[PDB]
Amino acid sequence: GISLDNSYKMDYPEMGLCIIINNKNFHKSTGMTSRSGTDVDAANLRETFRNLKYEVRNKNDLTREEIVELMRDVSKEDHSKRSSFVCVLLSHGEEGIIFGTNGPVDLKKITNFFRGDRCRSLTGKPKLFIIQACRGTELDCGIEHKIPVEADFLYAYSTAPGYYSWRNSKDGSWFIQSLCAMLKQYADKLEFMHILTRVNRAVATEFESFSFDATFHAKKQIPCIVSMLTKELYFYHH
Amino acid sequence: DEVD
Repeated sequence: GISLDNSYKMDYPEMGLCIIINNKNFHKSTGMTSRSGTDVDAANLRETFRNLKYEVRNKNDLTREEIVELMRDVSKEDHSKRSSFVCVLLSHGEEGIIFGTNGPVDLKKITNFFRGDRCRSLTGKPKLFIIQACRGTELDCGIEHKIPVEADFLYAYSTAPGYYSWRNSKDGSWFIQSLCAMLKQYADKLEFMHILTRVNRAVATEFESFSFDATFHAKKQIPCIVSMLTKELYFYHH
Repeated sequence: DEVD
């Protein structure tokens, strides 16, 4: 019969690993605040990806050295029987940077370990990086053959380039709350880019900041989907 | 609400 190769092969024995780095408490000398509500995010992600049949590994309060070593070790594993790879980063951040408990780590350093040439058992497979962290300090006021080494990566950023990312101390972050809700409802129905578009809408319409500080009050947020994927991604098969 |  006629065959179409438009979607990633997601019927390998395992869906893959879902590494969640949950950084809540930071070393006093860094001057970084405690990320209240991040445990709600980590727990929501653990349950969401468990139901998607991913082998979830939750890591709490890792130093910059521990983050690099974890990523290196995970990239050196045999992922031949795995369909994909997911890494969720929950921490403080700047543009292109994620914070370890004792200091910064370049996002490029983390993602480079999974390049098509550096992690052979993941070549041609989707590598998803979900990042809940700030990408700067701007506030949104609102209104109304061979394959590339950078191919097959998807970066689901919580916020637009140069902007702050919002996290609620009780409910968790706007992005992760929305991501988990949309994956629970649409993972058995829609393609990943379409699920992420629903997350963009949810964060954009359902949330607005409340603060006694006028500078941080009534602010909005829009996530940023960055795709270097070459095929469509469906969490289901058959 | 807090920022990261």
